[PDB]
Amino acid sequence: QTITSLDPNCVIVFNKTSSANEKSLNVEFKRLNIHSIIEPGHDLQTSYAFIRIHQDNAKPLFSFLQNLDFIESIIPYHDTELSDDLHKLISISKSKILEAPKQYELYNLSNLTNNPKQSLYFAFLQNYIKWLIPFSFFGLSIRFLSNFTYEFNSTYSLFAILWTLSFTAFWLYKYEPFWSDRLSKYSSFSTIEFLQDKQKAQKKASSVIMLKKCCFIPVALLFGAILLSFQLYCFALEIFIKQIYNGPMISILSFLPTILICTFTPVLTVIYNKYFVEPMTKWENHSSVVNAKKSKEAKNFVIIFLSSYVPLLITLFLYLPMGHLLTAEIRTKVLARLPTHDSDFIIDTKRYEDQFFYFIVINQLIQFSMENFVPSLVSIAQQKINGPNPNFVKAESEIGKAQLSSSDMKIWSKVKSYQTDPWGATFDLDANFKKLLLQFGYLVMFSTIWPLAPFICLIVNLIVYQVDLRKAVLYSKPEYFPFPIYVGLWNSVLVMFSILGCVITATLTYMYQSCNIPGVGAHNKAWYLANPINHSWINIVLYAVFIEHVSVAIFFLFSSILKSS
Amino acid sequence: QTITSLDPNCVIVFNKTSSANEKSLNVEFKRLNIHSIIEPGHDLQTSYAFIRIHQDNAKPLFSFLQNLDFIESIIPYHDTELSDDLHKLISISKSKILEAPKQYELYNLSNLTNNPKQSLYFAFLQNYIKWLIPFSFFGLSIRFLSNFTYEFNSTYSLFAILWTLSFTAFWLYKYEPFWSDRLSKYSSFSTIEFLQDKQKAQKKASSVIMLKKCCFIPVALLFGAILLSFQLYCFALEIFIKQIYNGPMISILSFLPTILICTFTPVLTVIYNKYFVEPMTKWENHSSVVNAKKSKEAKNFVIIFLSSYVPLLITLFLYLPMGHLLTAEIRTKVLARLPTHDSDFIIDTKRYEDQFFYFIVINQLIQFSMENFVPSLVSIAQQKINGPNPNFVKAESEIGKAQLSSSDMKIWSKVKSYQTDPWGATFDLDANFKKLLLQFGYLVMFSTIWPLAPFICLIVNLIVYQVDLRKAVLYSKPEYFPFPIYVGLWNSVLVMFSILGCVITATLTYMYQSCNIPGVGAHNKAWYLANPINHSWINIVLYAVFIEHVSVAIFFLFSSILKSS
Repeated sequence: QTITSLDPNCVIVFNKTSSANEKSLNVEFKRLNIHSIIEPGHDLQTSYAFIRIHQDNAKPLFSFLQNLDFIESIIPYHDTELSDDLHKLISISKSKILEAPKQYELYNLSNLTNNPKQSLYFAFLQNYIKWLIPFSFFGLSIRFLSNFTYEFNSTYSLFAILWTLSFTAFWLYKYEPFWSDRLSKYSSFSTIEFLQDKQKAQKKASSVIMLKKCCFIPVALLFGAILLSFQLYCFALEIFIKQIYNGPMISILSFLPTILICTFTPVLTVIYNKYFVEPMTKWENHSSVVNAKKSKEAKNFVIIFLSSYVPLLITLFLYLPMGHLLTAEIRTKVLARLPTHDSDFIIDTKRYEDQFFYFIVINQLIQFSMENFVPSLVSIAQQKINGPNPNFVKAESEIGKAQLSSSDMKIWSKVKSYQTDPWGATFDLDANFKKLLLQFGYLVMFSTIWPLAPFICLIVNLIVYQVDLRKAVLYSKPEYFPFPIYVGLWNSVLVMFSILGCVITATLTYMYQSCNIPGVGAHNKAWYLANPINHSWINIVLYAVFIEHVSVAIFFLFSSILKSS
Repeated sequence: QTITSLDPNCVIVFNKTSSANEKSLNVEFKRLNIHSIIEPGHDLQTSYAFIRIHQDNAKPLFSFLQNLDFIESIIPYHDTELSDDLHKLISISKSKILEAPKQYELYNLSNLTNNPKQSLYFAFLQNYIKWLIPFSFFGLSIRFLSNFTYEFNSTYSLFAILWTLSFTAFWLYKYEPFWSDRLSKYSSFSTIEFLQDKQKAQKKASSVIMLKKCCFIPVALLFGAILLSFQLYCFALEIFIKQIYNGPMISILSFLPTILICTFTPVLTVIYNKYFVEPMTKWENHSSVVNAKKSKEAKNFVIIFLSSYVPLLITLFLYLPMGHLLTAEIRTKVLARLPTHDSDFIIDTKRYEDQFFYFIVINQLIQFSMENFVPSLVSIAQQKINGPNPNFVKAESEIGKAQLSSSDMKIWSKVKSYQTDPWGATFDLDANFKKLLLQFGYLVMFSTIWPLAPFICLIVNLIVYQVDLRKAVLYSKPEYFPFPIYVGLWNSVLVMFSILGCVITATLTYMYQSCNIPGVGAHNKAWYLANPINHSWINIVLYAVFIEHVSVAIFFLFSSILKSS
């Protein structure tokens, strides 16, 4: 028999190290009625079991596999008809790329793959694009019709606040409940949950778990304080180098704070996870691995939020508002006798523009490249440095021994890519949702600086939707079966981002629409010696609090109206 | 047959105006197998129908009664055994009045009456008393062990904030769900819902209803502004009369602002309800009368909240903090040439003490008398002015014609009291919950002025629990049946009261613990010419906002911990 004729619907990758037990025969005698082909795997000590299970012999086989407890993973392989349907769906998606994705395509994808995670993520992405289209058109109208007075526009800020609140409420109470109900209709067997949640006694005292989660709040506060302190130090060093330094090579030295922060953040994150996040999440004793992963994501988002949004917050709330104070004798009050300018300290009136352009254009491309091209380049470099870098080889020898045909080799290579290739890993809902929410946070907090940010985000999200759909449908390891075999944190992050973005947008429009900085917002030769903002810090803070309360009330009203429907 | 031997389980009071329709005769023919005795009622055109229904002929009889649509009300009368059990329960409650009520008594009461409303209210009252006991003991310890400086104690304020948050979270997520589950277990047929929710087509577009509710927010804001403006005017007039007036009879005139406010508030409420609350609640087109009543209560609580808490808020945030401004030339800047003092304006350093004592002691007794003794005195006075005030006469004619025995007269009088007497009306969950929540608001916002307030509230609540239990079990009109025949707003009010009380307690301790007013809080001959508070208004407002956020976070943590359990 050949693998192509068998047309496997499932692949069992298991270790054959225990040749004394001879796992292969135990695996064969279990499948007394369903035919299978077992071939050596990518590793020396692993083998693939290509099987043709159906609705009938699914539950007993999977119960035996769970009892066997030496199976690495179970892959619900896509049959020929399913692969052809998915390829047709991908080709249809490729056509009309400029047009917004249609939700009937989402229905078809959810019907075919039966994957609640992928369908939920792509539903969020489709809703995001559909809502970004009018936002992009309004941003273009504000940018070009209003001409020079496009920064910190009151009209744009009101539209942005209303759009943020309505989009968040609509997703939370109109579209996400729809998709959760439709995907719980399937609620099909998930192989990743199996062989990871066995002997689920549970009774883990959910109250004690919640109490243990609260015990991490001091640790999160401490590490956030350390990171924020180092970010402030790096910002101060950058300002010192660029403005009040008189060195020969200030152009080269201006990259030093960037290197320092981009080196300190990974090391701090490594220490954070190794010594606090992992041990304390273990101590929480979560019943399920999904809950433990959610807890780790919640703990780790404190660092990601600060690393993402602290620079712009610093620029817009500490640097520009308080830059005239550094002009005074504070500089001379603050040891190596480096050459420093003795003239007045003038703030960079275009610092926020450049920073937001980087964080909304260049950073998006950088993250896209890191998540798409970087793993493949790393794998290619590893193979170039050492041909058989893991020294397992076994591939050409397996081809010679098995005499596999072209289609057999294609299926074997697909399974090997599932097991080893980074792009073949299981679809990660958390990572994609995190990246989308970071882009959303940038857009809803700082887009009043540049009304074209929604348009950039729309184009980026169209391309990202196409690429992610291709990857999840064609390369990602399948997780769900067509037949039964017997968001959470990011919603809270979205709500917090919406409230914070409304607050920050309104406050930034308040301070900077009619400020004294030339060329900032709407329309003295010594403007930099006085307060650039025409409102006292008391007014700014009170206005921020008032806008926070107003936004919370409006979101509550929207949530009530949509929940009633 | 006699009514005593029949031992009625329910009473049907219906109009006999349509003698041509002979409502008595068809009401009789429906009850072909269940024996009944029909006697003329309290009115000339009403009659009582004493029946002995059971679980068998319950649904058909009630469906026929609903189709009849000329029945005034159906009273699930208490039989002799149920009445004796309720009397035994009341007598047991009377014993050990000093001890806190036991929850097994609540279980027995809910088993007997099968009334979810009464059981829910009495569960809230019992939990309130049980939580008030440690609060009262701590308040006594602060009052006596610390001796002086018991006002605005930091220890007492911290305990009060923690107690408020924990009590609210515990009720919302531990005790109320428990009682809601127990009372939905019965979920027995309610006669008040019947003959009021007939032809329930519903499909009333809940979203449109929620939108119409939001349309009242401008009206509530406008009427709250009018009431607050008149309260400020009355407070200013009272301050003018008491302090900066030199009339012969200032003792008499000091009651003028009280009369003005106590006259304006009822008239404003009457106009409010007649022209805005009632028409707009009708326009909301609620499917059920319960929802309409809840909407009316929500609209009317805006006036009640202001009328209850504005005076103390004025005293503690406008009068004492800003009293040194009045003694300036503002008084001479502000037309009848009345005799006014030209000396310095000194704030009443004991105004808040007297006001809180009134609102926590005298006002409680006044409200108790209004809700218990006033209706009976009004009825007695009405009967004294006119013996037959409605010119009944026909009750005596019924007594003479029927020749009812002693027990028959007792049952007939009980039904008449149900229909006419104010204390015989159906148990009003809304009114009792509103009074309890008003007392709770006083206690959790202003008890830092007097740590003995929890003890006063505990004694008042013990007496109120006894009186309310006696009234609801012995005098109130029954609403629920023993057999099946086929909180909401106040939770939000409780949460808002808890958050506001935490904010106000912390802020009051912040301002007044170390103020310059002599004899206020912990320890100059011209102190009244300077700022009594040692913190600027900016600090006070920022501290209030910070405490609000901290309290919201703590309540969210408590709610999560209790919801997990």
